[PDB]
Amino acid sequence: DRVAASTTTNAGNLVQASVAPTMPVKPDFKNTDDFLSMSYRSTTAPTNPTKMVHLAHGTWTTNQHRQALVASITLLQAFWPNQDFPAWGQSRYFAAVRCGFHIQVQLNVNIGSAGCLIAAYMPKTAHDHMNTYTFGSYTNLPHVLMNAATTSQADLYIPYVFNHNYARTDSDDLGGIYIWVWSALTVPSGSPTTVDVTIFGSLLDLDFQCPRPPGADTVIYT
Amino acid sequence: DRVAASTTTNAGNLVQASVAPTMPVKPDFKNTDDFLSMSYRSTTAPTNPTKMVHLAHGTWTTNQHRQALVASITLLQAFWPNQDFPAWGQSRYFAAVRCGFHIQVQLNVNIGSAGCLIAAYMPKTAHDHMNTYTFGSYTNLPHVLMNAATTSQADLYIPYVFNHNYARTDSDDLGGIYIWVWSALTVPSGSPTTVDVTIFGSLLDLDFQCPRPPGADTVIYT
Amino acid sequence: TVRKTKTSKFKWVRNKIDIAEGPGAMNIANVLSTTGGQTIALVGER
Amino acid sequence: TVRKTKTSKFKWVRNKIDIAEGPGAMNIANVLSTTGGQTIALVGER
Amino acid sequence: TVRKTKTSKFKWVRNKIDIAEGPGAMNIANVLSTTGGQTIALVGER
Amino acid sequence: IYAATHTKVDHIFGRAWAVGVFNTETAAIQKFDLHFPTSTHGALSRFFCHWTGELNIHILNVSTTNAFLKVAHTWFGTDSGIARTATLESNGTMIIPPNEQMTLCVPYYSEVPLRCVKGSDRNSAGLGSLFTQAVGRTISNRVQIFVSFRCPNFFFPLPAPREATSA
Amino acid sequence: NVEAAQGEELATEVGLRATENDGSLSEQLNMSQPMFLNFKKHKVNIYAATHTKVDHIFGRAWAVGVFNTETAAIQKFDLHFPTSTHGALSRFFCHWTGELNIHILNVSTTNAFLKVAHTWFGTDSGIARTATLESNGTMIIPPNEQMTLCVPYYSEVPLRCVKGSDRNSAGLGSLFTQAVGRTISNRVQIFVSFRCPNFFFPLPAPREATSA
Amino acid sequence: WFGTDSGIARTATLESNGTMIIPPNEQMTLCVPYYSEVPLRCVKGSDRNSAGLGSLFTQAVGRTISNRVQIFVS
Amino acid sequence: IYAATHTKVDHIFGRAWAVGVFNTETAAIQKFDLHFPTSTHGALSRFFCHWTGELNIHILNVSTTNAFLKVAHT
Amino acid sequence: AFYDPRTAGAAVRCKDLMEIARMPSVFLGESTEPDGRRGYFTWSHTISPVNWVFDDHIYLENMPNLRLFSSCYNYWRGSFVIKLTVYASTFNKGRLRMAFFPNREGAYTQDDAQNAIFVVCDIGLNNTFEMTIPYTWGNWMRPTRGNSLGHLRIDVLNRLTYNSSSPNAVNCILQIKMGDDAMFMVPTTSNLVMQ
Amino acid sequence: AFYDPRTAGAAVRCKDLMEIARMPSVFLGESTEPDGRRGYFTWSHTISPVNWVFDDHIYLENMPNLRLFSSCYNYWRGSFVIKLTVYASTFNKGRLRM
Amino acid sequence: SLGHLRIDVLNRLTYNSSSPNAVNCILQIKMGDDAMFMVPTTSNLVMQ
Repeated sequence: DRVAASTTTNAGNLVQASVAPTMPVKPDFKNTDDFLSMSYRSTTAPTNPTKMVHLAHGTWTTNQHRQALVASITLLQAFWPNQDFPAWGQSRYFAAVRCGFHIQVQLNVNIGSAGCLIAAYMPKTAHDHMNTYTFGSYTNLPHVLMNAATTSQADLYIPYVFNHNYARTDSDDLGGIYIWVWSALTVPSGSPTTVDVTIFGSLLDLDFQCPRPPGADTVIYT
Repeated sequence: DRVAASTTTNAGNLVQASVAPTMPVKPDFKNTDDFLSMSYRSTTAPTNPTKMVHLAHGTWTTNQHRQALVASITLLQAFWPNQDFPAWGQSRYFAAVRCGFHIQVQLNVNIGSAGCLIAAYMPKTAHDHMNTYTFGSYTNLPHVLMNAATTSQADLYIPYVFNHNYARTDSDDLGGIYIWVWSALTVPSGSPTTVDVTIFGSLLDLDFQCPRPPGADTVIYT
Repeated sequence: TVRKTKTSKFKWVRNKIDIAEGPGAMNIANVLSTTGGQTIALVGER
Repeated sequence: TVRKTKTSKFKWVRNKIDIAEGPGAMNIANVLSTTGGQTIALVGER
Repeated sequence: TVRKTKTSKFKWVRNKIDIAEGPGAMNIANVLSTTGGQTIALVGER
Repeated sequence: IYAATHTKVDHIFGRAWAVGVFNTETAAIQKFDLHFPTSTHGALSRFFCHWTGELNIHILNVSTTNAFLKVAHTWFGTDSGIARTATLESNGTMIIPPNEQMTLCVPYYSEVPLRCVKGSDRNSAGLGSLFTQAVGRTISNRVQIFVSFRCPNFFFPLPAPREATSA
Repeated sequence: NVEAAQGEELATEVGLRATENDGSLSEQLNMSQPMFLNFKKHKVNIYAATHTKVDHIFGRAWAVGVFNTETAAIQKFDLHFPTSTHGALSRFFCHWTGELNIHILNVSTTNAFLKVAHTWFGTDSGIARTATLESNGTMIIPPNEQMTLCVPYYSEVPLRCVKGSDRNSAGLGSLFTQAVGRTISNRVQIFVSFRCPNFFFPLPAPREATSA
Repeated sequence: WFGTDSGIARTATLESNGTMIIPPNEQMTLCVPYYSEVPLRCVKGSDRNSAGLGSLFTQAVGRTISNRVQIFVS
Repeated sequence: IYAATHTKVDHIFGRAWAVGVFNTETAAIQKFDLHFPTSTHGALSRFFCHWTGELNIHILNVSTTNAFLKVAHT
Repeated sequence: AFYDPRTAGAAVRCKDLMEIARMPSVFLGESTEPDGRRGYFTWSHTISPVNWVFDDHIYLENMPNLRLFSSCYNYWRGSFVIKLTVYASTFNKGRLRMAFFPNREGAYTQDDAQNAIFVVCDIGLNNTFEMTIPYTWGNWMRPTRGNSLGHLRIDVLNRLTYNSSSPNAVNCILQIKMGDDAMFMVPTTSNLVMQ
Repeated sequence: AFYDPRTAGAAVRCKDLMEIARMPSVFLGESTEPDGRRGYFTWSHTISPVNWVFDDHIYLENMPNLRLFSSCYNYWRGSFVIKLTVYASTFNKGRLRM
Repeated sequence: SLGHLRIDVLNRLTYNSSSPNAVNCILQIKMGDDAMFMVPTTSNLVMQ
């Protein structure tokens, strides 16, 4: 009949006049199941939000000139805009993100077409103003050029880059990848005009902090 | 320009005609932030659903006789009936539960009252029928008696016990804790009549498996 | 059982199995079969 | 099979074969046969 | 008995138990089963 | 007082117990369902929900007119989602001679690793469902069937069950 | 880090494969199946024995044919490979060679002995060899009783083919019986089980025949 | 060894008490172990409780009549 | 092709052969004479005059009404 | 007798018949017509990104090879490997992904892919895309012919881009290869004939 | 088959089922009413020293747990341990004997 | 019968103003250490 404390993750329990616990006869608390009824690895559940997901496809046609914008992605708000995405449910609690980013631009061009899209990365405080930047210089950014011919995929890794130490989930704070027309495509006839572009993203180095009520926004850095 | 494969958790990506990846100049991909803007441990997020939560309080008065039921908890459906609970968001994806259980029955009796409630544990296939069981024998179950006087808290640990190997989240499959009146309470005057009972639960040995669409149910064992 | 020793106990054993040729037909002539036999003596003493 | 080891496995074995003399006739008098017998005890304990 | 030795004599033994597969069906063709058999000779001499 | 112990789980359920009696005059396949024991020493097993172990079946054939009868057992019921009862020859049939009986035991095959004693639900609850049919153009072939466990494993207890006067 | 994985060499392992180069069909058996970051491939044996192994599966017998015999005349009874049962699992293979058990089950209202004899060649070897079945391997079966007698492989065709119905080389045999002891309504039932079968070469999975 | 009445009627079904089934036109040697609340039976007395050397139960099955038995004690 | 040889004298005559069938309704002693085999694989023995060896006899009893029957050879 | 394997195509006798299950079989491929749910389907450019080319349940009883193999055994374990195959010119290029919810019916919204296994992959010099799905149950084994094994959805990430020298639309084929570890259990008869 | 205990609450199989008999059971506790011979009874101050609060036979067939356990076996040996339990405030004091 | 157990008052319950007037009590029969059971037998009861 003494003081018993109990602590799990955030919550904690300080009890007075405790009673010794009970357990069923011959208990076995080993978590894993052997033999296995599931082939998956038991670390799946926490790992799951890291899964790579289709993101914001766009359609790039003839008519669009240079400097035009094919598609747009707001980076940090991109992985859970809806309830459908895997990282949503667990991001609907914790209010901050230290996470790094992995985005793989998928593209398919029918052989015999020529032109280029550029996949760049613009952080938020940069993204605030397009009007300042010369177009010819966008290659200063972390980026990858994509040739129509002989490029299936463009793999670019983005480390966390932002002013404040931690960034708010529900906002745009990480900025986002914007895909621009480096040169117009050239189509011989007959060919399908629209060349579909799908930005197939991912996420790595998962982090969350600073609990909040499920639906409510909270200010942190400002 | 070769074959590049990419695999994260469940998803995987098989690319042809790949291009070597890019990264910003002098990248540092170390996840943690030193110095720290947050005192929390970075393992918080996956651990979070294990947090102990208030569960289904009940009110035990004079009038209720013996064998009466103070409060009822359906074990596995108990930790995420609503969106508010911490384990909900991450259980709204994965469809199976191997998890073990930790439940601490909280109770407060004004000194000078006498009586007992019993905290038992009934698995589902047992719970199907109350009518079969003699009351005087419920102590065969894994349980803890609770004396009115000199018991603050009752700590009982429940290992996973169920027919099928894995159990469905959204259902009652683990059965549940039911709290019964072992003897009527005896109140001198004046005293508050109602003695409030709150079952303050928790969860341990977290597990999830078998992905499903977010809102849809899926059969597994039956 | 996660822990089970590997022995003949996989197969739970059985009673031993045999086959009968003659279905209990008596033989008079042969002396060998005739000599051995059930005694109505107590503890078959001589 | 061009390659087969020469063993008792030519003949595929069999169940062993026996002959019954008395076709299950009970014997009262003899003490020896009387002593041994089926027990209705559990695990035939004494 | 205050004094009893602990042996197989707890269980009072038994007659050994077997199982019959074929219930005494004759087999013609097979030479092996055919060779062995009851002799009507005296002491089965050759 | 005795060398052996009647209290030990292994020994006590060695003694078999009688579940069901029926005459069979028809060659049609007979559906016969096995509940856990009631109203006998087998009811001592009523303390446990989860049970797993192989179980003996002693069937006893009585035929006025000479008849062979067949025995086959299926843990899954008549319906596996298809009708698998079309012919019982392939499912483990063991043929029983007339006026005779055999000890054949059934191994544990189940998609549910632990049977629960209490429930009557045909899917996972029962300890099985038994199939038979007569052969040899006969009638009034009467059987009686006995169920005995072998090295049972009982898991988790329950309170002592109420006697049901009203059923 | 922990979550991500990359190429470009091992994209073979992540499941990208060219079907145009299969190597041998048996070379695909060696192929390691693809796996993502989380899957645990572990072979878990719930039973000691394997029901998948060829040896075990055909141990369970299966019922082919039922007929009453009221006449002492020699009965021609032909054995096809199994249909509509677990024996039909053998329908994948053409060429088959191995000895096979025959479980016959005698039912006699009036006491009757019945005889069993098997001939791989049919009724006609070019002469009628069915004149008397005593010499061809007869094994006599008592009334109301059954026996396990197995037939050795005697054939002028080293490999039986399962599919074909052609009486010469296709079937797995042709079975002879006759009653004795002046009786009628002696009814038999006969079961066929293989022993240590050898199946050679596969075939595609056969169509279910609704029209027969 | 205890009679019909142990204080309750235990004769409801004899299957569980050590039943051993006997085929038709046949006989068996089955022996009974000693189970008694009285360590020593007395031969003389006829009193059903502790005196006798036992009480024997049987029933026929298979819808028959004129099934005749004879029983020997050694 | 086979381990055993069907050609060997020992093996070939192992397979028995059927000589004679008769019903017996009368307790009177039945004279039944055994010739060497004709019209069967036993007729393979017809190449030799002089023969000596012990021989099996498989008799098969069929009785509608229960009857014991005796066998003796001279 | 001494059996003679050499007359046969394979010198060594087949020890385990599981190796037949490992052989791929076209899903529901009994149809001559190219479309659209039958497992032999037509990838067309008439459809925008994110729309189903192929959506259906897969019962274990639909696939031809395992169909009889299912009637023989009641239960089975072990992972799938199910492989999609596109046939196109070296010119033709496009990317499509395969979403699979084990144990599901009437699935998705067509919007929700994630929280389900999927392989995004591209047409090229290589074609067959294999992906493995471990078995998922609370039970230590599952019924063979029985409840749905779950949807696989095939949708467009990027529409087929056809050239003047290149075909307009390509025909594709699904094949279910049985896994490495897959056991079958407790043999049982069925009502079907010839299988 | 290899049986799977870990799915069950207890990892180790129950060797002797005697351990169930060791579990306490309320005597004749089938009653909701507090009084007076039913094994669930009321200790009251309305009664002077040396008067029965509880008096009844105990058959082995009255106690719920052993009631079926009694129907299964005819005979038994071994000692009892029978335990009385009073529930009162830390204030309340009194002495009663059995 | 296994015999009576009698429960009587040595000293009456002394109740306070903050304390209950009368208390409810419970008897429990726990089976002993060494207790064997013997010679299994059927009974007429149902469900037990």
